[PDB]
Amino acid sequence: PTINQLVRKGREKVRKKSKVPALKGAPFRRGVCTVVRTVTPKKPNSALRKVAKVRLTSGYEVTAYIPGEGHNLQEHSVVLIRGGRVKDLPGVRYHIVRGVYDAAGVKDRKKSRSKYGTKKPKEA
Amino acid sequence: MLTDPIADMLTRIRNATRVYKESTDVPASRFKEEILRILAREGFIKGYERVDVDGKPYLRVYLKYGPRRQGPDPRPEQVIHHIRRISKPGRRVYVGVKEIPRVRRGLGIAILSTSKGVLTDREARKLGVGGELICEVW
RNA sequence: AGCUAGUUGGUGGGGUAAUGGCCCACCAAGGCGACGACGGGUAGCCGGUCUGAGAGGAUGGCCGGCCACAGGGGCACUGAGACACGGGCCCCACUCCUACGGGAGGCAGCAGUUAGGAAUCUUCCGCAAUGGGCGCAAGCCUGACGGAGCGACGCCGCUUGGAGGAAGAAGCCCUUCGGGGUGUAAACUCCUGAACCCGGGACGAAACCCCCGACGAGGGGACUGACGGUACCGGGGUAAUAGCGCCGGCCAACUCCGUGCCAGCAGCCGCGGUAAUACGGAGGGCGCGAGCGUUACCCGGAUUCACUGGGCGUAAAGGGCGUGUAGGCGGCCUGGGGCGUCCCAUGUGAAAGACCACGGCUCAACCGUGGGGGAGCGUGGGAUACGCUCAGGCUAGACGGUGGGAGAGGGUGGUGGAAUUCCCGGAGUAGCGGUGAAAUGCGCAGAUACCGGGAGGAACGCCGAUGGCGAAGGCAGCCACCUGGUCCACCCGUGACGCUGAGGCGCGAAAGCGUGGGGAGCAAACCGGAUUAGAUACCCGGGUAGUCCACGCCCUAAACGAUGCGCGCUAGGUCUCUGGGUCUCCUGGGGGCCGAAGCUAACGCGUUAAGCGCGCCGCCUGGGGAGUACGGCCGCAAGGC
RNA sequence: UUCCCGGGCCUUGUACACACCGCCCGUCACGCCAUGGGAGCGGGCUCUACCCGAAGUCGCCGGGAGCCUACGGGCAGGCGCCGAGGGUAGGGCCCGUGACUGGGGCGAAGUCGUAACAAGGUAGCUGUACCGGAAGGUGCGGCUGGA
RNA sequence: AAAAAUGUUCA
RNA sequence: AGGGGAUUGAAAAUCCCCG
RNA sequence: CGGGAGAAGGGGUGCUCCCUGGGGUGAUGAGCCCCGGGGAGCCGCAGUGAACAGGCUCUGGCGACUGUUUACCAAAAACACA
Ligand SMILES: NC[C@@H]1O[C@H](O[C@H]2[C@@H](O)[C@H](O[C@@H]3[C@@H](O)[C@H](N)C[C@H](N)[C@H]3O[C@H]3O[C@H](CO)[C@@H](O)[C@H](O)[C@H]3N)O[C@@H]2CO)[C@H](N)[C@@H](O)[C@@H]1O
Ligand SMILES: [Mg+2]
Ligand SMILES: [Mg+2]
Ligand SMILES: [Mg+2]
Ligand SMILES: [Mg+2]
Ligand SMILES: [Mg+2]
Ligand SMILES: [Mg+2]
Ligand SMILES: [Mg+2]
Ligand SMILES: [Mg+2]
Ligand SMILES: [Mg+2]
Ligand SMILES: [Mg+2]
Ligand SMILES: [Mg+2]
Ligand SMILES: [Mg+2]
Ligand SMILES: [Mg+2]
Ligand SMILES: [Mg+2]
Ligand SMILES: [Mg+2]
Ligand SMILES: [Mg+2]
Ligand SMILES: [Mg+2]
Ligand SMILES: [Mg+2]
Ligand SMILES: [Mg+2]
Ligand SMILES: [Mg+2]
Ligand SMILES: [Mg+2]
Ligand SMILES: [Mg+2]
Ligand SMILES: [Mg+2]
Ligand SMILES: [Mg+2]
Ligand SMILES: [Mg+2]
Ligand SMILES: [Mg+2]
Ligand SMILES: [Mg+2]
Ligand SMILES: [Mg+2]
Ligand SMILES: [Mg+2]
Ligand SMILES: [Mg+2]
Ligand SMILES: [Mg+2]
Ligand SMILES: [Mg+2]
Ligand SMILES: [Mg+2]
Ligand SMILES: [Mg+2]
Ligand SMILES: [Mg+2]
Ligand SMILES: [Mg+2]
Ligand SMILES: [Mg+2]
Ligand SMILES: [Mg+2]
Ligand SMILES: [Mg+2]
Ligand SMILES: [Mg+2]
Ligand SMILES: [Mg+2]
Ligand SMILES: [Mg+2]
Ligand SMILES: [Mg+2]
Ligand SMILES: [Mg+2]
Ligand SMILES: [Mg+2]
Ligand SMILES: [Mg+2]
Ligand SMILES: [Mg+2]
Ligand SMILES: [Mg+2]
Ligand SMILES: [Mg+2]
Ligand SMILES: [Mg+2]
Ligand SMILES: [Mg+2]
Ligand SMILES: [Mg+2]
Ligand SMILES: [Mg+2]
Ligand SMILES: [Mg+2]
Ligand SMILES: [Mg+2]
Ligand SMILES: [Mg+2]
Ligand SMILES: [Mg+2]
Ligand SMILES: [Mg+2]
Ligand SMILES: [Mg+2]
Ligand SMILES: [Mg+2]
Ligand SMILES: [Mg+2]
Ligand SMILES: [Mg+2]
Ligand SMILES: [Mg+2]
Ligand SMILES: [Mg+2]
Ligand SMILES: [Mg+2]
Ligand SMILES: [Mg+2]
Ligand SMILES: [Mg+2]
Ligand SMILES: [Mg+2]
Ligand SMILES: [Mg+2]
Ligand SMILES: [Mg+2]
Ligand SMILES: [Mg+2]
Ligand SMILES: [Mg+2]
Ligand SMILES: [Mg+2]
Ligand SMILES: [Mg+2]
Ligand SMILES: [Mg+2]
Ligand SMILES: [Mg+2]
Ligand SMILES: [Mg+2]
Ligand SMILES: [Mg+2]
Ligand SMILES: [Mg+2]
Ligand SMILES: [Mg+2]
Ligand SMILES: [Mg+2]
Ligand SMILES: [Mg+2]
Ligand SMILES: [Mg+2]
Ligand SMILES: [Mg+2]
Ligand SMILES: [Mg+2]
Ligand SMILES: [Mg+2]
Ligand SMILES: [Mg+2]
Ligand SMILES: [Mg+2]
Ligand SMILES: [Mg+2]
Ligand SMILES: [Mg+2]
Ligand SMILES: [Mg+2]
Ligand SMILES: [Mg+2]
Ligand SMILES: [Mg+2]
Ligand SMILES: [Mg+2]
Ligand SMILES: [Mg+2]
Ligand SMILES: [Mg+2]
Ligand SMILES: [Mg+2]
Ligand SMILES: [Mg+2]
Ligand SMILES: [Mg+2]
Ligand SMILES: [Mg+2]
Ligand SMILES: [Mg+2]
Ligand SMILES: [Mg+2]
Ligand SMILES: [Mg+2]
Ligand SMILES: [Mg+2]
Ligand SMILES: [Mg+2]
Ligand SMILES: [Mg+2]
Ligand SMILES: [Mg+2]
Ligand SMILES: [Mg+2]
Ligand SMILES: [Mg+2]
Ligand SMILES: [Mg+2]
Ligand SMILES: [Mg+2]
Ligand SMILES: [Mg+2]
Ligand SMILES: [Mg+2]
Ligand SMILES: [Mg+2]
Ligand SMILES: [Mg+2]
Ligand SMILES: [Mg+2]
Ligand SMILES: [Mg+2]
Ligand SMILES: [Mg+2]
Ligand SMILES: [Mg+2]
Ligand SMILES: [Mg+2]
Ligand SMILES: [Mg+2]
Ligand SMILES: [Mg+2]
Ligand SMILES: [Mg+2]
Ligand SMILES: [Mg+2]
Ligand SMILES: [Mg+2]
Ligand SMILES: [Mg+2]
Ligand SMILES: [Mg+2]
Ligand SMILES: [Mg+2]
Ligand SMILES: [Mg+2]
Ligand SMILES: [Mg+2]
Ligand SMILES: [Mg+2]
Ligand SMILES: [Mg+2]
Ligand SMILES: [Mg+2]
Ligand SMILES: [Mg+2]
Ligand SMILES: [Mg+2]
Ligand SMILES: [Mg+2]
Ligand SMILES: [Mg+2]
Ligand SMILES: [Mg+2]
Ligand SMILES: [Mg+2]
Ligand SMILES: [Mg+2]
Ligand SMILES: [Mg+2]
Ligand SMILES: [Mg+2]
Ligand SMILES: [Mg+2]
Ligand SMILES: [Mg+2]
Ligand SMILES: [Mg+2]
Ligand SMILES: [Mg+2]
Repeated sequence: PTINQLVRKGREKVRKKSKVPALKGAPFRRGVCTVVRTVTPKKPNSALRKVAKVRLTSGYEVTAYIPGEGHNLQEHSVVLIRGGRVKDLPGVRYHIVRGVYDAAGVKDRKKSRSKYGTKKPKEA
Repeated sequence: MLTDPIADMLTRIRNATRVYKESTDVPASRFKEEILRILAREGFIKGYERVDVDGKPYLRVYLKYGPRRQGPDPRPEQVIHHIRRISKPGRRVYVGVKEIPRVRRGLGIAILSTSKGVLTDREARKLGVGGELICEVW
């Protein structure tokens, strides 16, 4: 593109899309679990990943993943959506912040616990 | 029809050189000779001289090259490995006295037109002036 | 994508502190817009802040400056100043009070409540200092301010100890069963001593006020501390919190067990299917540490919107081609102006922040003082190479003249022969046809094959090429008329008149469409016959629109060299079409091959560039979604842009 | 040595490479998501017009009525223009939602056939046109990225 | 100048 | 529909057997 | 694309007085008629003050349309029509 053209047209700034619309650029968004099923892996995996749809504050309703082993979310559990795609399940673009609201931390996790909201146990 | 005669002169030079030629004839132009004079006054070419191809006045420009080389591609290095016009007609390039270029960390030159004559990246700087950054060689 | 009635201007008024359609009469019809008017959306602006090597990109929270607003809307009054947050009037919404007869309120002041949200504090002390209002002053007010409180939210400082101590407890983990690791780590021994305890205790505060002089200048006297009995100094003085993330690669850190494409992990690549350094626990290790992680958002890396700093022959990207408007760009020489450009001086560029020193709190974080830099913009003086401009001149660019050339360039009118099909006539008989093989089909009602006569349509064999013409699409029998472009020669004329080209206008294969005409051959669809598992196909026999012409639409394409146009520069060899010459050769125009330098990711390109350069246009920015949807414009429709 | 099967080297084409026992297309079925059209239904922003029209400013008047006077005049009150908003009407722009309907994306091992890659077993592709379960077939014309 | 279709998933 | 045997590298699919 | 259009939805209309622009015949000046325009002001419930004088819109079916028809029960979606 010649200068003269540049003078006319000019370069166009990109502007990218939110890899996750959790509303008002919010660290997190709350909401109720409308449903709690159990979908299946993508391309080369096999298993029963646990997913849950959620009615967000913002009149929104979306699928959120659930971490660790076992849990306790029901058809009407209040929960916190964190925002983390699960590249292996089409759609799932948000994780549920464990150990918050109706979300129960992980029982007996001893390793990484900051993630999974597990309280620091005593060794006595 | 030649939009920028100067850029041409350089190209004519930049080509004749790339093949190792005795001299080249760029069309007559006072302002052109300037870039020439300077080009030589700085030792880039043996020199030049006016001629005439049937009422058509050109300028013989004698090229200076290096010594033959040892090994494959015994092609002699050149005095001018690089010439390129700066201020083009499609985008005039002006510079203030503090804006003058530092061609090839000093080894290079940067001919340019000024209100008070045609000087180089040093000359003009010494005169402490400015003007159309015509180009740069080295 | 067009907008506009106070709309643009005018004379005279009205209005104001004042200019002005700010307003009102009367008059004139103007005013703005692709340099983006008008309209929709979104938004307080800057100083700065964040990132970047920079250019840039993003941003406008604290503090400073400008504007705007005080539940929503309008209006004035008072006044130096307001259309005035804690003044007034009215309308509206909302909440409240009530003796149900009427009235009241306006936290976007401080603090606090509720709602919402992922989430953001004490209904604190004090006017002692600074600043502000009134007063002669004493002094009154001051949720401004000065301090304190709450939250690892941030920055900075600091502690959980220091020196010894085994060829090395225990426990726990590995183990080739010897041993190895945690590990000087611990215990243990010495010393220091955060916390806590007692004692002393601020700077910030000198003015206003009182006396002398004059109530001035100068000198002397006195009061005042929220924070606070806190900082800080001195004495005594106890070993006195550690956590989080990670360890397949990128990326620093590995072994055992459990589990068995389960459970689960996961930033991208990926891991788990019975020996997992990737899941879960453990021993160990790496990282950072009163923090460590996670999610969100900005800059970077991303030369990934490319001015710095990219591209389009096959990777995404040249417009189907042309003509040309605006616009962008422009040969050589001489002189005048000096707008761009450049230099000097001067104004400006608040403070804060940013950078350099130096000092103040034990350091730092904060903070003070001094210095140094700032684009931009104004004014004054000056320079004239380059761009601009006016003026004078030139002939290398461009255009013209006289004279000739080649060509399927285009349009109209006419014309020739070969072949196919049908019609009539003759002659003649058992099949012809078609195929891989067949069948359908045609034929004793006389076909095929052969001859003669005739009608009509469409295409033009040999020449013909690896050629020629055209801007592209495309153009072929022959002839004449009408007409375009292009090439050479002669140095004759003009004198930069040029290149490009948004928009616009024109042309634009085939298929398709409209009105009318024509119709032999071929032929989507269609119908039969075969093939096949099926055969809505390939093969066979039939067959309509169409293919043709006139006039008018549609406007697409592998509209391809998949290569925009113009000009300049950079080895040759070869064959070929065409032009000129004191013609084994020289020189001009075009088409092919091979190839210098050089270019390219490679293939290849290579004076017919994709080489080295300049001007201008067009266009690209991962794959799918999709050349789709919507809107607009065009079309009769199919559809197109 | 034609033909079936297998094997050598040279060559050509290639979209294959746990390599033709390869690869791969589209319809169909099932599941999840967004999304177009849609009789319409709901709300937000705005424009135009006329009807009522507060407060208030300004302009008249202040007459046969009132109040004040230092007789000039002032106030009250009357009328008008402007006017927030309110009403009625007819437009414009955007958002939501809607029976049903259209395609599109993605989802370990479901159905049907074989279009494409080797003359891909009728070169392929492509604009158009008709047609068919589906890929696709064919007609005209074009290109080589085919011979 | 060729009769002949296809061959589950992850490794 | 799950589980078990055969079968696989492990499935899918396919064959036999259960309240 | 003519049209949907009288779309819808509104406002004005009487009387008196003042100034003023062009027309026709005169004659170029005056009466005489002909179309306007601008200001004030008066009266009533009401000014096309009586009489003549459209209600409108959205949305389906059928038939293109103006037409024609069963004189005396059918005027149509029937007949006709380019
Ligand atoms: N990416 C698929 C898009 O849709 C179509 O593809 C769709 C279908 O053709 C395809 O269906 C395939 C079928 O083709 C193939 N022969 C058998 C296969 N089992 C089916 O599979 C489908 O359904 C199963 C559940 O039954 C899903 O688990 C699977 O993910 C899905 N692809 O599934 C696709 C949707 O996931 C187009 N043909 C394709 O070109 C286009 O890109
Ligand atoms: Mg799969
Ligand atoms: Mg896997
Ligand atoms: Mg993430
Ligand atoms: Mg005035
Ligand atoms: Mg004022
Ligand atoms: Mg105005
Ligand atoms: Mg005026
Ligand atoms: Mg607006
Ligand atoms: Mg705003
Ligand atoms: Mg950078
Ligand atoms: Mg910056
Ligand atoms: Mg960027
Ligand atoms: Mg920005
Ligand atoms: Mg800014
Ligand atoms: Mg912010
Ligand atoms: Mg501020
Ligand atoms: Mg307001
Ligand atoms: Mg409020
Ligand atoms: Mg208000
Ligand atoms: Mg006052
Ligand atoms: Mg006030
Ligand atoms: Mg208040
Ligand atoms: Mg109350
Ligand atoms: Mg009472
Ligand atoms: Mg009352
Ligand atoms: Mg408050
Ligand atoms: Mg709250
Ligand atoms: Mg809440
Ligand atoms: Mg005070
Ligand atoms: Mg004070
Ligand atoms: Mg120690
Ligand atoms: Mg040991
Ligand atoms: Mg041990
Ligand atoms: Mg050891
Ligand atoms: Mg350890
Ligand atoms: Mg001590
Ligand atoms: Mg003190
Ligand atoms: Mg005092
Ligand atoms: Mg004193
Ligand atoms: Mg005290
Ligand atoms: Mg002490
Ligand atoms: Mg001691
Ligand atoms: Mg201890
Ligand atoms: Mg790792
Ligand atoms: Mg490592
Ligand atoms: Mg399991
Ligand atoms: Mg982990
Ligand atoms: Mg095991
Ligand atoms: Mg093992
Ligand atoms: Mg194991
Ligand atoms: Mg592990
Ligand atoms: Mg990008
Ligand atoms: Mg660039
Ligand atoms: Mg390609
Ligand atoms: Mg391409
Ligand atoms: Mg193209
Ligand atoms: Mg042109
Ligand atoms: Mg121009
Ligand atoms: Mg100047
Ligand atoms: Mg400048
Ligand atoms: Mg200065
Ligand atoms: Mg400063
Ligand atoms: Mg210091
Ligand atoms: Mg300073
Ligand atoms: Mg400077
Ligand atoms: Mg001249
Ligand atoms: Mg003819
Ligand atoms: Mg014949
Ligand atoms: Mg026939
Ligand atoms: Mg006979
Ligand atoms: Mg016959
Ligand atoms: Mg040609
Ligand atoms: Mg022709
Ligand atoms: Mg001619
Ligand atoms: Mg001449
Ligand atoms: Mg002359
Ligand atoms: Mg055409
Ligand atoms: Mg045609
Ligand atoms: Mg048709
Ligand atoms: Mg036929
Ligand atoms: Mg046929
Ligand atoms: Mg059959
Ligand atoms: Mg078969
Ligand atoms: Mg025709
Ligand atoms: Mg046209
Ligand atoms: Mg195409
Ligand atoms: Mg081509
Ligand atoms: Mg040639
Ligand atoms: Mg040719
Ligand atoms: Mg080479
Ligand atoms: Mg080549
Ligand atoms: Mg040449
Ligand atoms: Mg050559
Ligand atoms: Mg290239
Ligand atoms: Mg172009
Ligand atoms: Mg994308
Ligand atoms: Mg995309
Ligand atoms: Mg449309
Ligand atoms: Mg239409
Ligand atoms: Mg039609
Ligand atoms: Mg491959
Ligand atoms: Mg196969
Ligand atoms: Mg396979
Ligand atoms: Mg919808
Ligand atoms: Mg709707
Ligand atoms: Mg009305
Ligand atoms: Mg009033
Ligand atoms: Mg909708
Ligand atoms: Mg749907
Ligand atoms: Mg659907
Ligand atoms: Mg579907
Ligand atoms: Mg689908
Ligand atoms: Mg499956
Ligand atoms: Mg095919
Ligand atoms: Mg095939
Ligand atoms: Mg084929
Ligand atoms: Mg065939
Ligand atoms: Mg086709
Ligand atoms: Mg069909
Ligand atoms: Mg169909
Ligand atoms: Mg079917
Ligand atoms: Mg297709
Ligand atoms: Mg067919
Ligand atoms: Mg064909
Ligand atoms: Mg073809
Ligand atoms: Mg073609
Ligand atoms: Mg071809
Ligand atoms: Mg091929
Ligand atoms: Mg056979
Ligand atoms: Mg199949
Ligand atoms: Mg297979
Ligand atoms: Mg399989
Ligand atoms: Mg797998
Ligand atoms: Mg395996
Ligand atoms: Mg109607
Ligand atoms: Mg109507
Ligand atoms: Mg009357
Ligand atoms: Mg009446
Ligand atoms: Mg009547
Ligand atoms: Mg009728
Ligand atoms: Mg009628
Ligand atoms: Mg009848
Ligand atoms: Mg009758
Ligand atoms: Mg009757
Ligand atoms: Mg009737
Ligand atoms: Mg009747």
